[PDB]
Amino acid sequence: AKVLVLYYSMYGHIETMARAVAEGASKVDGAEVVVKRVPETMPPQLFEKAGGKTQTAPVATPQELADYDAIIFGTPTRFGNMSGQMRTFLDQTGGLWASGALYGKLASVFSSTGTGGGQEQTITSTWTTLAHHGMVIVPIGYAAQELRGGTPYGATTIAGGDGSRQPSQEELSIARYQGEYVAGLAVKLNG
Amino acid sequence: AKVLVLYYSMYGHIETMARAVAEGASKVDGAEVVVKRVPETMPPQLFEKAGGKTQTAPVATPQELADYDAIIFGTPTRFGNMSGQMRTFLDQTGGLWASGALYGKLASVFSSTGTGGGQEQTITSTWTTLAHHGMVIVPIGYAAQELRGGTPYGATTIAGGDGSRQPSQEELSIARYQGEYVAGLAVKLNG
Amino acid sequence: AKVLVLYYSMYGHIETMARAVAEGASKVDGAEVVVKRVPETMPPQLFEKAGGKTQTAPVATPQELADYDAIIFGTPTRFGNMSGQMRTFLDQTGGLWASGALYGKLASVFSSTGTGGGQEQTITSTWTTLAHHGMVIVPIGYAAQELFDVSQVRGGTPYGATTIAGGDGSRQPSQEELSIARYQGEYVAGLAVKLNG
Amino acid sequence: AKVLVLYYSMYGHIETMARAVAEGASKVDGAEVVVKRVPETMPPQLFEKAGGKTQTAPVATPQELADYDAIIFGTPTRFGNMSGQMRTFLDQTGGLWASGALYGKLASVFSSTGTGGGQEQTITSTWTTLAHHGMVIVPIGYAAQELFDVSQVRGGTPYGATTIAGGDGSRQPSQEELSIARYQGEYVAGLAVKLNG
Ligand SMILES: Cc1cc2nc3c(=O)[nH]c(=O)nc-3n(C[C@H](O)[C@H](O)[C@H](O)COP(=O)(O)O)c2cc1C
Ligand SMILES: Cc1cc2nc3c(=O)[nH]c(=O)nc-3n(C[C@H](O)[C@H](O)[C@H](O)COP(=O)(O)O)c2cc1C
Ligand SMILES: Cc1cc2nc3c(=O)[nH]c(=O)nc-3n(C[C@H](O)[C@H](O)[C@H](O)COP(=O)(O)O)c2cc1C
Ligand SMILES: Cc1cc2nc3c(=O)[nH]c(=O)nc-3n(C[C@H](O)[C@H](O)[C@H](O)COP(=O)(O)O)c2cc1C
Repeated sequence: AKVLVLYYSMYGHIETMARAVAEGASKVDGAEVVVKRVPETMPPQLFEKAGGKTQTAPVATPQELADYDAIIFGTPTRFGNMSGQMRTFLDQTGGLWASGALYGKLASVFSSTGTGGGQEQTITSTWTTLAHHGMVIVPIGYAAQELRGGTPYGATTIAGGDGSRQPSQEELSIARYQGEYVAGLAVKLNG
Repeated sequence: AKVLVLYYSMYGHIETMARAVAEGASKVDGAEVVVKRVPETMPPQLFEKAGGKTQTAPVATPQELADYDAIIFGTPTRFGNMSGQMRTFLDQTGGLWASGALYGKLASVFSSTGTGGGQEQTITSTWTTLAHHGMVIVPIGYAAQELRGGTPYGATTIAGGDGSRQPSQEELSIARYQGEYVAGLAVKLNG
Repeated sequence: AKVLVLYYSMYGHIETMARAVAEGASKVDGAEVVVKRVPETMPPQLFEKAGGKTQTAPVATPQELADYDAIIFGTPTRFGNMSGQMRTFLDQTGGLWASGALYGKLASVFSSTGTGGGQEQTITSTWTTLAHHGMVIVPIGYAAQELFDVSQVRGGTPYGATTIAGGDGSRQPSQEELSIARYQGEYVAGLAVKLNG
Repeated sequence: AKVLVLYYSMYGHIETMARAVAEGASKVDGAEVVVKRVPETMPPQLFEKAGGKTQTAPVATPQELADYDAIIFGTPTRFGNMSGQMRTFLDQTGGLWASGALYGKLASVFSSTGTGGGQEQTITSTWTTLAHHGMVIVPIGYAAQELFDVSQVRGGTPYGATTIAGGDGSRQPSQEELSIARYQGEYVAGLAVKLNG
């Protein structure tokens, strides 16, 4: 019943993706969905230098993850890993891990890429962390709406080597599906 | 409600593990559990030459996987992958994949190792295949009963470089937990 | 100096990719390259029924992998893993493992998919087995533009060369795809010479 | 010839491991080794409150990684990933990536855990980023017994050297663990010389 869409975005691609995930999740009667971001780690100075898109979403604390029934994580792909910002935030969940707060909760991952390559590694290396927390891992498989560079691991979008490309209509429907699919799963379990 | 413990074992370590998984799963009111093995791929001649332990369990077909609500896969670790026997069997599930038979079903993995190393890679590379089938992936986290070389990814046992070592009492309780944990999850969903 | 291109192919895509790899490798003077295949596992009646492709390259034995300075492994992606044929074959390298026969030799991997998903996992999950053998792992990263024999080749495949078969299987490797394969072969054969030489 | 041991450590385990690696590397004549650390990310008031360990090695910049023939990366396992400190640092190598600055250089990885789970994933998920940089990846496999400077060292860590901190963090690297670390350094410094030389 409570679903968190937790994301990191520097140039907006994941932020756009996270809105679509939230929309899908919101289609499920039962699901109370909220979107939050992980803190930006770079000082506003270095962020604006690199051309970053200022993020508006409320900043989540590591501790509040425990309140949710499902968490849908969004990260850009950073050389086949989650972002340093998402990795920093997850590194502050050691107290929750020790308590077993996240144990058995639903987890699912979405990503974005630029030139190309690494999106599958980003998603599956994120799963690893969720597994240490004892979270149930939800891939999208081949549903979805309905597939280019898609993966069964989770919704993705291509930004281009430029970062100019915006998520396509089909990438958004996949992202919506993902939110809706895990939300229904969370309601089935929570309900 | 229907739970399959599907395993490959050459020298018995996984077979022993699979019995423990099945026992745990059988503790859940709701769960109809059955143990089956994947076919041995090597001709009986090469099997007996290598010192193999003849497996008794009924041989599963690739097609019957669809009948189950949760599938718990057991494989030895073979240089950080599932065994060639398990990989061969899973390669015959292309018709099910195309049909989406396994989609959204529960999947969970247990393993064994010898000298040491690779068990985490075995489990997480198996997850990959389950994700392509659209299966919900269930790691054990840090429950379990209650941990040596344990992993949150799934139950494991150490056989030694000799292969003489038998699963410990604690490795069996972890394996039982895993069966019981996913079985309760399958009943929660199926019920 | 001795470079083995070792592959598995059901429908011929990896085969074509393997030939590309070997052609690239042959560009390196003092690199002696051979292309071999792992045994088909399914009975030939079932394989031909499946429309499987019959192939010319010699069937490799596990023991002979000891004989090479570099091995470039080719496998179709099978649900984000190597094929069962390749996995069965590598499951027979236990004796090589015990003796350290493959230790410190160069390894590199290329693959093929129907529709793209899982290629990255196939390659990295193959690297794992190579690391158990203590092989040195050669990713292709995003190489210098001008090292590719076909101009405007795009990045997006850092783990190794890949190709798209189509959901159909009817698609064959593009010159862009085969150029990256050729590059991979030339790059690792160059390294094997620099090392062995 | 130039070998960088680049590490992150909160409580000193990777630091000790890094020194072991560098000691092993120094055995290779013509290998010039430096040990540096990635910047700590948490404010020093919070870091000291946490009982974090203050360290002597110089803080590395992303740009200077271009300057080395081999980089041996050290990170504690953090839920089966590298640390956020290491991930933040590598997230700043985008310019090096664009220029191909790290292309074809040797890379290798070592780690540390509290209770063992996830060490394998930390290393292989670090290899991914190195492959994006087109670095050649050096696993340690299960090396020849007699190459280790401490006798009855056991296999079971093919991806790279690891150590156990205890659930407590109070455990320090055993001589058995540090021997494998030393070996890793000596092995990759040997390769870097053979390549660079
Ligand atoms: C250091 C860093 C690493 C990157 N690694 C990759 C990569 O591995 N593959 C890729 O296609 N794009 C890569 N990119 C591009 C980002 O994935 C792309 O800009 C991102 O998906 C944009 O998402 P965002 O708008 O939400 O920030 C990288 C960018 C940076 C800054
Ligand atoms: C080819 C092959 C590969 C192996 N790879 C590993 C390995 O990566 N790590 C390990 O600890 N043991 C390895 N071993 C040992 C097996 O994992 C061990 O014997 C197995 O867990 C026994 O399970 P079983 O009795 O169910 O066959 C390997 C054995 C073979 C035959
Ligand atoms: C059981 C099996 C699993 C497969 N899994 C995938 C998949 O993970 N992703 C994908 O794009 N294609 C998948 N395919 C398509 C194959 O990758 C395709 O047949 C292969 O690349 C053809 O190469 P080849 O002609 O050398 O055999 C699968 C095919 C089979 C037989
Ligand atoms: C947020 C975080 C996540 C951790 N995850 C794991 C884990 O995945 N497995 C494990 O055995 N230890 C884990 N630990 C323990 C660390 O691996 C341990 O603190 C580290 O190895 C110490 O090395 P260092 O002194 O160089 O920092 C974690 C610690 C923290 C801070």
